[PDB]
Amino acid sequence: IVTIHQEPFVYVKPTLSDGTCKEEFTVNGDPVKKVICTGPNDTSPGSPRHTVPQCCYGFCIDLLIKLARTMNFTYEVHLVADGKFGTQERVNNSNKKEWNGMMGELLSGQADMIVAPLTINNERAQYIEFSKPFKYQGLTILVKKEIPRS
Amino acid sequence: SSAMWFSWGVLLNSGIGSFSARILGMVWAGFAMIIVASYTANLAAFLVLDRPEERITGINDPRLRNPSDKFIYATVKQSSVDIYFRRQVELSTMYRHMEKHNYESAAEAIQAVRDNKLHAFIWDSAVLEFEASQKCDLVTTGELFFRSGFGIGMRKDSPWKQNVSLSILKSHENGFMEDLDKTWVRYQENMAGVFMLVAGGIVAGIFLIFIEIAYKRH
Amino acid sequence: TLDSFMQPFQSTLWLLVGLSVHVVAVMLYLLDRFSLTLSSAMWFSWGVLLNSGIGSFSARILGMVWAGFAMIIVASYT
Amino acid sequence: MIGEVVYQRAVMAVGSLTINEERSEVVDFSVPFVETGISVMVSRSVSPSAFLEPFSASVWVMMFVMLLIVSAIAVFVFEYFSPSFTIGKAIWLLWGLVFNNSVPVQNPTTSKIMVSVWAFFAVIFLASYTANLAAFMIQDQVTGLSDKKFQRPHDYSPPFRFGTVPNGSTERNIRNNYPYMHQYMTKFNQKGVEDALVSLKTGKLDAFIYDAAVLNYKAGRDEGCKLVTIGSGYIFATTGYGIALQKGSPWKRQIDLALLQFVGDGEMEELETLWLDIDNMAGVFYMLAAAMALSLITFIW
Amino acid sequence: TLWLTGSSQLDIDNMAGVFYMLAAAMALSLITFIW
Amino acid sequence: YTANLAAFMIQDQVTGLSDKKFQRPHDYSPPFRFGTVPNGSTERN
Ligand SMILES: *[C@@H]1O[C@H](CO)[C@@H](O)[C@H](O)[C@H]1NC(C)=O
Ligand SMILES: *[C@@H]1O[C@H](CO)[C@@H](O)[C@H](O)[C@H]1NC(C)=O
Repeated sequence: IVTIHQEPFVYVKPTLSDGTCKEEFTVNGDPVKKVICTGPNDTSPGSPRHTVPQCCYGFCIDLLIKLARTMNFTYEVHLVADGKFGTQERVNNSNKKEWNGMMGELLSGQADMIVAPLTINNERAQYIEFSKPFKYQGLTILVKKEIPRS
Repeated sequence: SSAMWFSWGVLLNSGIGSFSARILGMVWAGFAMIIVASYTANLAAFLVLDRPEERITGINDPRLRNPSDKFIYATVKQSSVDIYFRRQVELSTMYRHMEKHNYESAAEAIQAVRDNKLHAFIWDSAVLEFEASQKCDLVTTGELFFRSGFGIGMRKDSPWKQNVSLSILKSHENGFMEDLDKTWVRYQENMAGVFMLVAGGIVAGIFLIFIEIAYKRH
Repeated sequence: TLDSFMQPFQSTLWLLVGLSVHVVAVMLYLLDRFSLTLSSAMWFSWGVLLNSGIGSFSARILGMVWAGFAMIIVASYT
Repeated sequence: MIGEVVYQRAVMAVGSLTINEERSEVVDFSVPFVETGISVMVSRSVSPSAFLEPFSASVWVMMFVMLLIVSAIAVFVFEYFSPSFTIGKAIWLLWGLVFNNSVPVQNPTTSKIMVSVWAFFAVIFLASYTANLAAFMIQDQVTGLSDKKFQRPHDYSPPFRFGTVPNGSTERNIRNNYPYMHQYMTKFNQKGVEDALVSLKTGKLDAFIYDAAVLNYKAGRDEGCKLVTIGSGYIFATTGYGIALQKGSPWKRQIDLALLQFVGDGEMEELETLWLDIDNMAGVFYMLAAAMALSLITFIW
Repeated sequence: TLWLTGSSQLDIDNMAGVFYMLAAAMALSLITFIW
Repeated sequence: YTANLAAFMIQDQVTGLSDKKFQRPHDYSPPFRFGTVPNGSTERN
């Protein structure tokens, strides 16, 4: 499994000296499921990338755990080396389309399944099959909100 | 000093207090009541005003369609939003300025927006509303556009696509998605300043002016 | 417009405020007895509410609660 | 329609049908193009208090004790100004300037200017509150199926009556999630959407449960906007419509691409647009309570 | 549609009213003094 | 009066080509100036 770093969906925190992370609980007291995940230390380009282990948890990992439990799967979560979703971008010899990022990793055979907040797109469907969408949403605009003052 | 005290009491209603004097008082009171009524009306009219800029209704706003240096907004990188903008050839003029404000990660773009570096940021509704709920200094504008869904990306040769779809449908039916949404996404001075200032000023003055008057008399 | 001078809906508030005036008036009269018979307190209430220059326990309550009642009524009117 | 598709009587089917667990296992659907789900329609009906805690100063403690503390300080200084009853008279001085209708104001120096400034502050506060109230008139109880009314319709003395349309998926959802509620609701079934809508409009049914898209359309088309959905975001399991196709058909592969091209080119938003008092009484009661408290204080004093 | 797209305060009138009312008050006071 | 003032506060010098300024700007103290782009329909009109 390959996942992208998204705070509302995939919380990423560094591991402790023992290779794990702190165990937390929700408001109701239910345990928070966490998995051992490997990803680059620095997302920015031109940096000493290292595949250090982290703990990634959230909605996407919970959905993956549920799917594995239902289908008797043994997943292995991985993080995007490029740190981007990846689309068709123009490169040297621009008369050529190549997929990068998570989509490129999936199409290169490195990845087997994508579980991430990725929208269904025509370009994505032309090369990658998608199941029924588990969450329906749109796009909005994020603007700084000053405190309402008279 | 009594005449000016009475005049101020007439102007500022706090009860502070031959023929020519009477008619002058009549005219002064009639003028003062009109003045205070007009001032109250003007203050009421002034208070009902949207000092912050109007919220973005959506993509149809000419402010977003027409790029400007005083209002810079862009996406994060070549994501699905970039593909959606590329497919629709209608906003290339703002696309030129959007291509100059890309960011490595969505979290970095959100942090820059919180630092007022970017006037606006276009991204998924769910992430933006989660950030707005968690961080009160950020708000979401725009009702709905480019509506889509989140799917489990799988290669074409995978034989469990139908099983994955059936499992997702069963999870939706059982309410597991609702429980996950509730657990993860569904999270939680001038007016005081003026009153504090006037209270402090009055409590200091009621003693300061009295001791000053006592010293002057002595 | 503005023809709803009395009340748009639930007009019983005009009688309720009059009942409040009556009860504070009789309370002031009782306090005066335990220390100005029928129309003094209501006239003072009208004067303090509708400004016209009109104006031991009875004096204290008159100086204390009439001001609050007048401020509440004028706030409601505004 | 599903039976028609299964029996090879049709190749494609678009009839606003929703995606269901037992439907995708017999026929193959495409990518959904419109968001829908299970929603509840309820009747739609200055209510917020003015000059109180909800109106302004949500803390509500310091602002309402400022007058008391400044009155106490005024009494103390008036007693100190010696070189009648100071406690029972100096309060009138402060309470005579908080509003501009006080006739008994006896202020025989610059303290007169100070009290004039205080009266100016008070009238500015009154004007600001009036203006805010002028702009504070622009304005759901089920809050989802988790409410006790849905779980216990008979808990209250008047029974809570819902509605549903059979030969559909909403009945399947309520059967698979709330069997007791499904059994209760089967006694109040409606043969069509129009009968349920008119019953809700006439008050026969407290609430109606059906597809989110149809419910929203009827709420928008309702005369007077007297019927509205349950807020926004409180929807049940969210699915799409799609198009029904026979399993193994070679048309779905391009159908999904065409639908994604339509939704990504803006060919859906245009189609969506084309096709779809109490405070015064509370203040009077609070003033009566304050009058009783002041009478008790005067009796103690 | 796409090609062709897009308080109040005490002004000088209040000062003029102040001047007029002051002049009227002075005239009335002078008339009463003469009378 | 307060309501009327609050309602009333919610609220062109040549009023067209028939103004005296266009016909004879020299009759006004300020030097009124108007221009147009040549080689167009406006000058012909
Ligand atoms: C899909 O689920 C069915 C159960 O109905 C099972 O028999 C089959 O092996 C599964 N296929 C895969 C690839 O997991
Ligand atoms: C279909 O709905 C009608 C009422 O609308 C009901 O009488 C009928 O029994 C339903 N069909 C089946 C097979 O139950």
